[PDB]
Amino acid sequence: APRGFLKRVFKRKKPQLRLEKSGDLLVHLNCLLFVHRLAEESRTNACASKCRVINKEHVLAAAKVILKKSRG
Amino acid sequence: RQNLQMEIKITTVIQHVFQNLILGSKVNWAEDPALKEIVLQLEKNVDMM
Amino acid sequence: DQAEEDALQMAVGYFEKGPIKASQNKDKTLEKHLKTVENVAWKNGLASEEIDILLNIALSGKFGNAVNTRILKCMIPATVISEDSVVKAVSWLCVGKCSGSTKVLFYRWLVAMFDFIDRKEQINLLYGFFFASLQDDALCPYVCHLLYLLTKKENVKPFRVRKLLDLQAKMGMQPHLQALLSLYKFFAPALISVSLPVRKKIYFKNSENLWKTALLAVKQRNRGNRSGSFPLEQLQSFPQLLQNIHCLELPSQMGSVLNNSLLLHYINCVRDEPVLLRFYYWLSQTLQEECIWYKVNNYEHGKEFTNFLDTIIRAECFLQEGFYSCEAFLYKSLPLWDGLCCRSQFLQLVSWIPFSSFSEVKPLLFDHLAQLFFTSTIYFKCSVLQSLKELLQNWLLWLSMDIHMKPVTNSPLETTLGGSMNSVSKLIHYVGWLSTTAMRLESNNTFLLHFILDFYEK
Amino acid sequence: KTKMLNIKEYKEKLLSTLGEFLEDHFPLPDRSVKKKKKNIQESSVNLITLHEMLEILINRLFDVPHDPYVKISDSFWPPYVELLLRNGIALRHPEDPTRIRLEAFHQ
Amino acid sequence: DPHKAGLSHYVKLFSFYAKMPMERKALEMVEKCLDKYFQHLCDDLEVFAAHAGRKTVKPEDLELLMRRQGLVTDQVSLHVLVERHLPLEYRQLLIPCAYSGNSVFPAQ
Repeated sequence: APRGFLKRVFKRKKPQLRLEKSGDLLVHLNCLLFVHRLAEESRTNACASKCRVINKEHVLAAAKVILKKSRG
Repeated sequence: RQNLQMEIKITTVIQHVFQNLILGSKVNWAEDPALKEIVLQLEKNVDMM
Repeated sequence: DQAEEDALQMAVGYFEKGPIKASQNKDKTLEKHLKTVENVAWKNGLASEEIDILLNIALSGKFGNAVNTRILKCMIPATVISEDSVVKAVSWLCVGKCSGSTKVLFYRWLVAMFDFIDRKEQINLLYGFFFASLQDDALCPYVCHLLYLLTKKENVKPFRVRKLLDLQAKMGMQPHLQALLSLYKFFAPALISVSLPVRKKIYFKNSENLWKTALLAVKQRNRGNRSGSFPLEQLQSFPQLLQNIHCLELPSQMGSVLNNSLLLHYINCVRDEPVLLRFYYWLSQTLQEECIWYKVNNYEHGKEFTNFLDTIIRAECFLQEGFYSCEAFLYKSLPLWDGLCCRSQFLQLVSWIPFSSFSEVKPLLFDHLAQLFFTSTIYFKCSVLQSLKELLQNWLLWLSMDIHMKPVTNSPLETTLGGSMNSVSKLIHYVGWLSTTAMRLESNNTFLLHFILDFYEK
Repeated sequence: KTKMLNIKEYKEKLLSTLGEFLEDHFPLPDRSVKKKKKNIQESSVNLITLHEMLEILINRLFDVPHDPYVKISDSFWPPYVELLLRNGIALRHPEDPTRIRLEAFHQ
Repeated sequence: DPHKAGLSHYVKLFSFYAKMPMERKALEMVEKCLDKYFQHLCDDLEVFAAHAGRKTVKPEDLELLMRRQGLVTDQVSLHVLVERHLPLEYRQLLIPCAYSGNSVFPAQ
């Protein structure tokens, strides 16, 4: 996990919230599963439309489903 | 011979579980020489014994 | 050297008591005792009991990380190292008070000091703990070099096949994992169902680079009754075949019989039928496709064909019988041969043909020999009679002992020896007809007349 | 007949070694822990000894070889499961990670 | 930029998971997707921290976040995902393990 990089993300965006020891490993466990659910839907949208190269609309249709489940 | 071919498998499974039970326990086994003899005995298979 | 030894005796005796409380002189005293580790070991060396004290402290984590790594870099032993020091040092690593970079320098110490230990009994008995350090990914080239040097036949286990195929599927192709499976195919090929390439790789640290190891040891890569069969490749020299001749398996090809002289001893005493028919089926196809006049007249392939016929003429003389492929090739090449283009390798190929009847040889050999004998040069005319005097050697050598080795037939052998009487008396009277006719061709030259009387010496 | 009676004497030496190493080092776990300043909720199912946990796992695998799966219940403790999973002793089912089994080492 | 090089490790994880070569402006869509997901990660934690009345992130709100996204269910727990997707150094510090004397090195 880039533990030095995740302290730079959490302080520049919201400079009032603190993180304890090994709390960023579950942030990295979230981000390993977020890209893996993004790449699964992008593989699903490419094989259903019979196009091998993943276009920008295959990422954008995956951005309307996977990011919708992230809010709560 | 069927009892031998099942007890060699039982001896192999228990001697390969028990060495990882020694390793996962984090116990200094070098101070006991009889337990050191058990740890040096656990490598030997049914052809050596 | 005694004052350097007595400074070491107060340094090892300070380290075995651990850190001494109520004393804030640890920045000066034990730093000076860390400086006594190098200048004894870089000049003189240490005894075997001085290695055993300092290795147990540096793997337990008493003085920190920066002190214990500087001990492991600069130790040079002068005597043998006991295996009981190797047994206890695993058990201090089983406590769990050790760091990551300290385990690197402990594993690099066992690589470089492997040849100075002659007790490899209890080190091989710790192989189950040596396999179980593969869960750490940062130590993974350092573990697998220790797994290479400590593997026996009983250490190759099928679940250890199964874990390393799972590590091949997760983190891919690495040269420390492919070289560990290359020894496992060198020891037990039946336990692995995944075949490996056989390409030229150095596989490890090799090729005598011990000065390059010591320059990179300062600060580099330290931070993260048997009725079965015997295998043919284990015959290295002469007495390995003398102990095992009654159990010898069959190879994957018959072209390796001519390569090894130890396999030429196996042909001398085995009179089995399908081991001679498969050798007939290979070498008849070798002489037919890779001959001279079937090619596009390459001088380099004719040199390799000359080098292949030098293997045949030493194999026919070591066996003392000619091969059944070789006399079948001369049945088809003597109408197709003119008299040159490796003449000396072709006239020695006719010299070691075994005995047959006289009426079978003369339409296939002696008609096509006499078409070239009276018409070529006199160096060919002398080389025919040098070939036929060696043909009169090996035919009369077989007939001299064929009487001795046959008590089986209860019939008298005077019809068989009388049938062999006119086969060889018409042999000498044909070459004697070749000798008195070629004298008239050259009109009494003495250079042919020396080799006619050498034929009647036989 | 002698060497099959010899390896049973190596078995009863090792099961006495298994009975004495786990008793002196891995005691009975108490469910009345972390009771300072909080009130964490546990069930009334009592935890057992890890030597009694491994006695079930060698009786599940070796008696019926076609079903080694053991359901994780309230009688088990999850660091006792993690000690069997870190060293590679036990393995979970990949379609459902609630059933553990004793992985045999012969293939 | 260090924000660009720190997100480029997850660009190479995105090329590894899809197993296809990806266009450069398509990877700029992913770096804008991870910029707004990390903004929504900080927005979901401040709802979870103001519900308890604190400004320091505790791991039980991280346990609650995967239960609402479907990553942790009644059959797949949080300890399944650590032992299969993270190495041995991260498995030691997160999951409690049992040792001699009933001692736990991540003691709670």
